[PDB]
Amino acid sequence: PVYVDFDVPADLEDDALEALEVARDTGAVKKGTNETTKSIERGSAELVFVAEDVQPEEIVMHIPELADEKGVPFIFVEQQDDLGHAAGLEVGSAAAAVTDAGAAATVLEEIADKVEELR
Amino acid sequence: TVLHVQEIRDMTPAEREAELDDLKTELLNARAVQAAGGAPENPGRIKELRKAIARIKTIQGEEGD
Amino acid sequence: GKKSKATKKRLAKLDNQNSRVPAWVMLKTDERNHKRRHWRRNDTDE
Amino acid sequence: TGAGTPSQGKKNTTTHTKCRRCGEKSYHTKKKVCSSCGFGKSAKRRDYEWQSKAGE
Amino acid sequence: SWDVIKHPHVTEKAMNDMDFQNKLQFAVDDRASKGEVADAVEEQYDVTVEQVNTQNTMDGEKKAVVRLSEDDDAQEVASRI
Amino acid sequence: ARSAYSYIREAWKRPKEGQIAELMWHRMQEWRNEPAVVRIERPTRLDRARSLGYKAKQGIIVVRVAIRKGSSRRTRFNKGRRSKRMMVNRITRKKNIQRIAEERANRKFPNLRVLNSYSVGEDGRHKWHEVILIDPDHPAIKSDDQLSWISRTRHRLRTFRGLTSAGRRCRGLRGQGKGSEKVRPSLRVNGAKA
RNA sequence: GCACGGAGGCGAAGAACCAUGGAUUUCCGAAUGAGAAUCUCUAACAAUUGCUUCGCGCAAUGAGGAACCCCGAGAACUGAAACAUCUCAGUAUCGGGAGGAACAGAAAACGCAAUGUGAUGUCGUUAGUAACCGCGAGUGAACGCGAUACAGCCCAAACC
RNA sequence: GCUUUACUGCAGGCUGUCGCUGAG
Ligand SMILES: [Cl-]
Ligand SMILES: [Cl-]
Ligand SMILES: [K+]
Ligand SMILES: [Mg+2]
Ligand SMILES: [Mg+2]
Ligand SMILES: [Mg+2]
Ligand SMILES: [Mg+2]
Ligand SMILES: [Mg+2]
Ligand SMILES: [Mg+2]
Ligand SMILES: [Mg+2]
Ligand SMILES: [Mg+2]
Ligand SMILES: [Mg+2]
Ligand code: NA
Ligand code: NA
Ligand code: NA
Ligand code: NA
Ligand code: NA
Ligand code: NA
Ligand code: NA
Ligand code: NA
Ligand code: NA
Ligand code: NA
Ligand code: NA
Ligand code: NA
Repeated sequence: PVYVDFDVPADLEDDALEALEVARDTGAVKKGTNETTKSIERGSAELVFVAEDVQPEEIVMHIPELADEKGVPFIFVEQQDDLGHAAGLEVGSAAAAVTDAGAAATVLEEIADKVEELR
Repeated sequence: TVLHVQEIRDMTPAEREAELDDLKTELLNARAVQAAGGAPENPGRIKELRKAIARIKTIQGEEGD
Repeated sequence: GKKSKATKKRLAKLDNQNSRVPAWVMLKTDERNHKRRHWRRNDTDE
Repeated sequence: TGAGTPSQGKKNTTTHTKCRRCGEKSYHTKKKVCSSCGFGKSAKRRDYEWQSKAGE
Repeated sequence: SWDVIKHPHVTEKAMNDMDFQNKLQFAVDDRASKGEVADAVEEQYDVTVEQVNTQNTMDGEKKAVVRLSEDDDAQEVASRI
Repeated sequence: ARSAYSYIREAWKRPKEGQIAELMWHRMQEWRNEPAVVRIERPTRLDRARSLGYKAKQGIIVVRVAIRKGSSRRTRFNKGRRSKRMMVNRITRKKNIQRIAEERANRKFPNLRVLNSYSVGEDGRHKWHEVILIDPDHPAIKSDDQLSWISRTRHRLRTFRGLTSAGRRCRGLRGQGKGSEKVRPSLRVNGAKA
């Protein structure tokens, strides 16, 4: 909400999650806000996901601007439990980072484009 | 006295209860005789009747009935 | 006044405590009830 | 009307009674509070340091 | 566990009730109801209780005036104790 | 590299700036409509909580408590007093608001014990603190080598005896040297002069 | 039983009596199903909480105790030959709470300034010294030293 | 105990200022 400056259409979010699932199987992904933050800082992040139902918002507030000054692309997901399930967790996840996609580097790279265009 | 602990344990759960209800009756009749100013008393027993009843209840508890 | 069952029990007890030390107790102790209470001169509780 | 003897005649009202919790004739049946043990007012038992000399 | 009947209440008045009204008088536990007294009495003396009247006495005990049926005789039930 | 937690900390250094400033303006509206003690599923300042001992584990509880701002709510004297003791307006309690907050939370959860607490801001008349409480009877805590110490009988009602975080600082026990002559080992043992 | 009467009884089937352990243990009482001056009315962890199979299923709290202990609230008589700051005094008293002891405790210390000491209580001393004060009356430490007893560790984070 | 333009203070009322507190 305060850290969300653009709305991601339902369909875009699905493509994103889908890509994330093939990422945990084919490539590499980081689950959890602390491990995600470190990707963006270490530059190893290619696409970071951030839930929008995070309370307190403090936990994720920094992702956006941090991602911006690091060139890393990011996309918002409405449900926290969807991101966690997509990432492969039995629990939810406030943030995730596809650390080097897998059999999705295409669809992925394009999701990053659609979002950059989503302003 | 007239009724020892061994003898109570040698009784079956059903014999203790039958013996129990029997002592209560002797007791009740002793109190009746007493309530009627009856002198054919023997104080040592109305007291023994109480202890005997206590023993039986104690044993029923130890044995599990 | 209207007494309850419990009050009635207490007064019954007070009446009972109002008896004298049995004679036999004098002989057994080789020799007074300090809790003697008259209804008029004394006052019970409650 | 004299405040002494003549005013003593109307005293047939029951207030303090034998308390269920402490046994003292201090349970005020009008207030439903014992002035001796605090029953009706406090779960804890009524007690004060001034009930004895300061150093005792 | 407490017993219902405590003992027969035997006094001049209790005798008149026994001899003239076929009633028996007992000292019972003050927690006992008329019904409990009626039952207890029948089971102990094998008789038919027709009516029970109670009173919480100034002795701290409860007194029950139990009337038996014309089929039973108080005088006899009391004579065996 | 920087932990994600370090960002929550950085934000809270200046609660009236940036995004947090707006969150607060949002949140307080709901807080002001909430009760004295409200159990919350997650700590508003995660870094703070973990730093104080918080763990996402069973038997660990967090609660936000509201307490009025200002000096002592004091009644004026009803009998003789020398001028020095006729005071009302400027008298302030010797126990800080955070400590009051810890006690109120603790009384709401009679079976739990206070582990620590921290501030989450204030408006014109309230001050809010989140208190971390622990269930000393829940295994998982009894079996945690870092929190089990709080399960000891000697720790029953820690806050009420000033054995807490804020309790010890408010008691003047911070310094180990100059200034703590009337403070350590206890205020009462020193005749109550600190 | 105290308690030495009368009657009767128990004990060699080892009683009495003592130690330890067990049984029984009414009602009110924190008092907890609800109400009530110790009783009563028609299944009960009432109330507040944690966990939770989200069902009082598993648990916690409540109240007591000679004083001691810890955290809060906090006088006045009195002394100053009056009295206001000061003093009595952080005393009396009040609120909350622990234990068998509490509390304190491994330095953002000390500062005999050092090439030195080395967690914390407490006792002796330092000393009625330094410091406070209508600079009046009064108030009043600490470091160190000699003893007692000695004990040192765990998280948060980085990296996983 | 009481009084007052006795001494000294303390509630309370009025009023400025700061925080809550923001946009042009
Ligand atoms: Cl506590
Ligand atoms: Cl030194
Ligand atoms: K004075
Ligand atoms: Mg008489
Ligand atoms: Mg008068
Ligand atoms: Mg009637
Ligand atoms: Mg001490
Ligand atoms: Mg009840
Ligand atoms: Mg003077
Ligand atoms: Mg002078
Ligand atoms: Mg002083
Ligand atoms: Mg020093
Ligand atoms: Na009288
Ligand atoms: Na009788
Ligand atoms: Na508590
Ligand atoms: Na001080
Ligand atoms: Na017992
Ligand atoms: Na309970
Ligand atoms: Na339940
Ligand atoms: Na003087
Ligand atoms: Na004077
Ligand atoms: Na002075
Ligand atoms: Na030296
Ligand atoms: Na006067």
